[PDB]
Amino acid sequence: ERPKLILDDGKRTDGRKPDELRSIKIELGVLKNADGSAIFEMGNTKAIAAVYGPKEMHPRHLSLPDRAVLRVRYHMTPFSTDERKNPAPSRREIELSKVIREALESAVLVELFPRTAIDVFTEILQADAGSRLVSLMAASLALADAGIPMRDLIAGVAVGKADGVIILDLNETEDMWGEADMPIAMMPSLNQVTLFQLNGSMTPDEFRQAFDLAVKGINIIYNLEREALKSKYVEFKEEGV
Amino acid sequence: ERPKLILDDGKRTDGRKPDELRSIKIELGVLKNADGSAIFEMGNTKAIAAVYGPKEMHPRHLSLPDRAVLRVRYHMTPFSTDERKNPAPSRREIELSKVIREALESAVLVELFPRTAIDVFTEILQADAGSRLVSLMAASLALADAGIPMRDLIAGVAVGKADGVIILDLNETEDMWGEADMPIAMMPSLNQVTLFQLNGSMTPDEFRQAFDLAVKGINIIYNLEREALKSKYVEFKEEGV
Amino acid sequence: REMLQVERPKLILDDGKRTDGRKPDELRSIKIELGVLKNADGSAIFEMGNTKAIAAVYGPKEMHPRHLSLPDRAVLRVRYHMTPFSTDERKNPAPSRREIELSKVIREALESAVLVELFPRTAIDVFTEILQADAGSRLVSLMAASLALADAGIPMRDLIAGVAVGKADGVIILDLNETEDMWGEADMPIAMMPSLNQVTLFQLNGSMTPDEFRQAFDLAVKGINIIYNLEREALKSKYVEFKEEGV
Amino acid sequence: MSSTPSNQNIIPIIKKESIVSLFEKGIRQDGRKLTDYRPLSITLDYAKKADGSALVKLGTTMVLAGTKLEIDKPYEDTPNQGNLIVNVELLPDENAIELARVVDRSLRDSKALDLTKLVIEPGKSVWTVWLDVYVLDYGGNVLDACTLASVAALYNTKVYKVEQISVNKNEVVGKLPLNYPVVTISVAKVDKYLVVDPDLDEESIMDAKISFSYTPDLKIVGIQKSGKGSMSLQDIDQAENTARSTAVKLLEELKKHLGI
Amino acid sequence: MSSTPSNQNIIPIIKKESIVSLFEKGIRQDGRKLTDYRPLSITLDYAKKADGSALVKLGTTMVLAGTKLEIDKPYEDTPNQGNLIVNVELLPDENAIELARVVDRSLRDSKALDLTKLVIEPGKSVWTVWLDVYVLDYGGNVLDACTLASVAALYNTKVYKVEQISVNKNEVVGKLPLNYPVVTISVAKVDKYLVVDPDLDEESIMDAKISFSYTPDLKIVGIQKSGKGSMSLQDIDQAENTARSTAVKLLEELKKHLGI
Amino acid sequence: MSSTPSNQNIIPIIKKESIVSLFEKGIRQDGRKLTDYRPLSITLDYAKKADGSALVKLGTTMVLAGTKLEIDKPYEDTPNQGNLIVNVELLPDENAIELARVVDRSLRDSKALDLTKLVIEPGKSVWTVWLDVYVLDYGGNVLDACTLASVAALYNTKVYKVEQISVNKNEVVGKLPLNYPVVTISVAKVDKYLVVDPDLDEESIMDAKISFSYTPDLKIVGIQKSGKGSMSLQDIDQAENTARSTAVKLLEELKKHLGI
Ligand SMILES: [Cl-]
Ligand SMILES: [Cl-]
Ligand SMILES: [Cl-]
Repeated sequence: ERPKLILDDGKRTDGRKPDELRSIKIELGVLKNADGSAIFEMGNTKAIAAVYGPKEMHPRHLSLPDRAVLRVRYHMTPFSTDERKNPAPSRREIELSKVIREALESAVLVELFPRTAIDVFTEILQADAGSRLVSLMAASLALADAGIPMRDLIAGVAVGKADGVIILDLNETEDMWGEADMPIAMMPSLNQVTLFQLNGSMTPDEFRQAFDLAVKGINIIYNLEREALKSKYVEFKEEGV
Repeated sequence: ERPKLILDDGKRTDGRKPDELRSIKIELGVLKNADGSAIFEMGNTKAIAAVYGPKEMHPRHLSLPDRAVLRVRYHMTPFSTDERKNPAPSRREIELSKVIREALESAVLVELFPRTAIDVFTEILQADAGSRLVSLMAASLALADAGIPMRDLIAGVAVGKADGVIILDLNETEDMWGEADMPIAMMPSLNQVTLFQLNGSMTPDEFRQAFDLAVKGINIIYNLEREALKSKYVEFKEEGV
Repeated sequence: REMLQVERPKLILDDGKRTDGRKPDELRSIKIELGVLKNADGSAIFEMGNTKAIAAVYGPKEMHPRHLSLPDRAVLRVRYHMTPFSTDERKNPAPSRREIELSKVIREALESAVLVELFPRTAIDVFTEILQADAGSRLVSLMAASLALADAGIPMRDLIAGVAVGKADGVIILDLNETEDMWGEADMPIAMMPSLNQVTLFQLNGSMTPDEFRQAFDLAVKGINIIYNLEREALKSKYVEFKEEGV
Repeated sequence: MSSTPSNQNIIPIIKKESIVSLFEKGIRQDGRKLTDYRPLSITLDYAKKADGSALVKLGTTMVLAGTKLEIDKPYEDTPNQGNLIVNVELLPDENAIELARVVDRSLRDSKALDLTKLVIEPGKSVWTVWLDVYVLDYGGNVLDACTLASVAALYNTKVYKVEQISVNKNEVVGKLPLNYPVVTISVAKVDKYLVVDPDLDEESIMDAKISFSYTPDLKIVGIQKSGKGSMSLQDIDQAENTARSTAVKLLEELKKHLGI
Repeated sequence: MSSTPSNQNIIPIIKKESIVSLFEKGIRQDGRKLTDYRPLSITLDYAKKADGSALVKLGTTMVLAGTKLEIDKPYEDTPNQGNLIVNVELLPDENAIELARVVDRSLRDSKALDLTKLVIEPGKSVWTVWLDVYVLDYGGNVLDACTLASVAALYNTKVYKVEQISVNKNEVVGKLPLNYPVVTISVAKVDKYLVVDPDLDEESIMDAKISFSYTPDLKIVGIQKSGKGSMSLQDIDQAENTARSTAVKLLEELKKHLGI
Repeated sequence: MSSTPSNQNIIPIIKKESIVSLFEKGIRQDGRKLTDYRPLSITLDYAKKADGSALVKLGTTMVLAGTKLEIDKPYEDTPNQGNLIVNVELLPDENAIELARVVDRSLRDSKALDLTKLVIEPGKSVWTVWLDVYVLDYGGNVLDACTLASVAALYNTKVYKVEQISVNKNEVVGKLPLNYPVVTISVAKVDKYLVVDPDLDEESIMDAKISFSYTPDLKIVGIQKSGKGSMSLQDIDQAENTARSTAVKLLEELKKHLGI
């Protein structure tokens, strides 16, 4: 019926230790006709993000006098999961779009571009849990790729609870059968949390442990983002935090 | 299998005489963050109305140079009836919104506020027939509560035909099983009809009789509206016209 | 499977003839009238055989939300729509993907003809309704539109005339039935501004050899030229009837 | 959300006064009396692939109504009744919905069409009558034209043979179970005058209008007030007197077009 | 597509400083402490035709939640569970959807409502609980009010007799299978201060807020950060401490209103 | 309602003349001949959770197509047939709908995919092939790229074991019943020139384009004119000659990517 999430050797269903990230792959400037673009991969979760840079906004009443308006789309391709997703936006996609937009708003220096819109389009090409974070990071990097000024880059991981065990960066299996799933995203240099959600169930102690683990994960991802910024392409094989 | 509508002592299913109004309850200024508000109750039909006062209109091409634009929503909460209503607007809700809007347009001195919109939001909290009128009156009073100048207040009742008998202020039972249902609303001081509808079937003579009865009902309601304007709260037990 | 016989009906019958008795090179009957709607700026009814469309034009006018207008041109707004009772089985009045595509295709055809540059910051609304469908609706609609625009006095490069040409039982045919549309190998609607030899609309569904495609194309032109003369005549007299005949 | 139409065609006070000045002499722009209907054309079987249809010209208002019949399972609440579904489209919504519902109500509540006689196999299969009403030319008083078109289309409707499961569309079996025609008469209040069948200009200057629906034995069968303005008690009283006496003439005329 | 709200009522720096100056003395505009909830009213059975309902006043925020129960075939994937469907409407969307989902998640993930106990006939028929939440007055911290209204409305819900197929709505059979109430506590970060239950002004000046959901045993059962700004590691750490110690008080108060 | 796009990027006469001047010497901006296709990349199995997928780069145009197979009862209107459902999304509608239909038509009418061979249990269960095509980078001539992606994705599709009712997704049983690839070739009219596979700049200055679909035997299997402008009889005649001779090269190239 329900899988054993932690095996007798203390390992997870994919062979990872509780404190191990999935593999990471990042590349920038992958789309020619966009102002900024990135592909981000965590294990099997893969997102592409495109930024269409600061630009005068179509109907003026919808613009702002002091700030840029961010317009963000979080979307899953119909073929990103095992069962076909309806391309029509779900309540989940609507919520996550908002949550992601707000995350970006705390980072992007919108005050610099009054009366403009910055469009951020995100597509999940394959989902294996943590999509919202992969999408958010791809967005963050696409904005950087566009040369849009920000407070810092955004790095994120979902931390969670499997068989009473606190674990880092969840599978779909772990998402689906674990006790808790807590996506966390930061501007790491500032120690500022950008997105913070928990679904499932945790004790305050467990919450505090998981939180500490997420930070360590986030810091590793962050160094990779920094490098991806310089070299435009980064690969990272699975390893311990 | 029909219910008898006039029992053999000449009284209706709820015990009322053909010329008796249901109980009335009115209160004003019930919402803090609105410019005007009212709750109106006729028997078990209960509506809340909120007015968001004269204000510059979002997209200017949709405004008018000489007048305010009224925007009116007639809506039934899913839990207002015995069977759950879909919150999505029905053709009925669309028609009644228009009908109610027009009633208000004959009363509200829109010319006073060019290039503005006045938003009137109405919610049926419980339906027991006559909702459109309760909603309309709640609206009228909420506008008064907002201090928006009008020709007069609006008072209304549905008059109808039960078992060949002309009756005042219908039940849901009477609405469903009667021969006729004729909601009528006026600016009573002016003898001006604001809303006038009949569904069902009547002879011209019956139509004229019912009309006369509605006026007597309306005049009683009107005095209560006037009182509610001064004291902010009014209760009225059932009685003969 | 000796007794087994293909469901599909024969489309080319005794003598060179088709299911409605027409020769491969014969148009269906045509009926055109203009100025049929009082409260519109231009209007036309076009009938090809049993396909019947009405078009209404609401003439160059300031456009509602200004950001949707153009500084150098008029915006055409076009609706291609089939009434629920235009076919044997009731069509849902909600627009279909087919109606969405054909609206675009018809709009673009009109844009190549209408001198939109003359009317900056305005919209020209073209509403089309198929009252009966018997194949070729998109073209009847387009022509009805063209004529309604003419009826409104909106300047154009030329009128638009069109026919669907196709392939029936290996035979190339002009102006298809519903039956021929349904069971034929190819259906190729073509519309032109005939005086200019300019193709306004061009589509093929089905299947043809390049040679067949070139033959069918030649046939369409001959058909179009006959329709065109009728359009010209409808412009002067406001009402035109034409019984079936050979190209 | 319903809102004051921003597209309205404002009509200058100066033009309204012209029209009112004529009313005062008991005449209108087009020369008719205050109680006169415009000229009425009805062309039956206009839409050939409809089961029944009518093209109505009332003045410059044109409406094409068409019916289409289908076999459906009935709704559990009414296993001994067929269906009527009315739809209206304005081509030149909300007003479209109102028109549909007002028409529907006056056909349904009058029992002009007897739905209980649309049953094929009780509980299992009944007729659905799809009535689709297209306003092609907006020349004022669209509602009255819609009712005329609707009634006409219904009377024009052919019912087909039922193979028992299947409809055989080239054997006409009969007509719709219709009890009688119905008419809707709209009376507009302009200034201090009441005017029957308001045209385009008249509708743009009116305070409000009120529509009364009648069966042939002159029973009231639907009422709908309409417009941004109001109307007095006496106005409405007079309006229905006028409406009803007009109804007799219009019914006669309708019947002539229908072959009674 | 989600975009920065253009309607947002921008609040002058001068007013923000007033509020922050009060915070610095450990007090707020309305006189409460930084960790205080506003006054709470709950009126049960407010919507009479609802199966259960609650009108919640939290400060000037008013929410009416109502339940409605229906019999449905269960989903193929879950033949032995009933259904909970949460809907939120803001009257004065996207924020409405977020609210609905956040509330839903905290009711569902906490096992506050036991869906497996809503089965009538496994695989054939189960209860669907429609929870409809209407925000009538927007006075800040709508989420916490929604959770309170939701929980209250569920507790207020009457379950009816099942005739076996049919619901008999005048025989009350029992209550919903509820394990415990649940509370959501929102902590706003304003400048360098953390504030419980932010009012309208407070929400407009805050950097961000974070909402923690608790069961009575003080297990965390949902978390949602919100707002265009960010919040530090330590901010979140302190926020949950504060939230949790507030949860105890609020649960007590909720229970009093519910009759435990 | 369909209307002239108000967003389009108007391209100055001065720039158009540059391009036309190059055309007159028989060369283009990027150096290719008037009849040349841009460089083509195809990466198969790009979307891992798709049943088959293809990432196509045609110049700077990028399209990702992915398939997904499901078991459905066959449609009442099409009783002994599997299903193909094509969907196109433009990310950077109406044009999306056109693209989907044009691609669909050319796959369906050519019988490239044999839908009659997608039956599992006649009248009970058939395969539905969901084809979803995502335009990720708009670099001109999106249609041709969509057809290439679609055909490639279909050829890349794995069909799974059928447990009889249930799909066993870790036993690959075979491939789609594909008769042949298909290509769509777009020829743009610019001024007095015909140009194969128009890029972004070229599409913005063109009068119109016409797209021809071919099977490997070089039968014409779909045609679609496109654009605000017109095209002469002779233009179309020449366009298809050019298109067809291009088709041969493109088919060869497509097959190389597909492993024939
Ligand atoms: Cl996620
Ligand atoms: Cl009502
Ligand atoms: Cl067609």
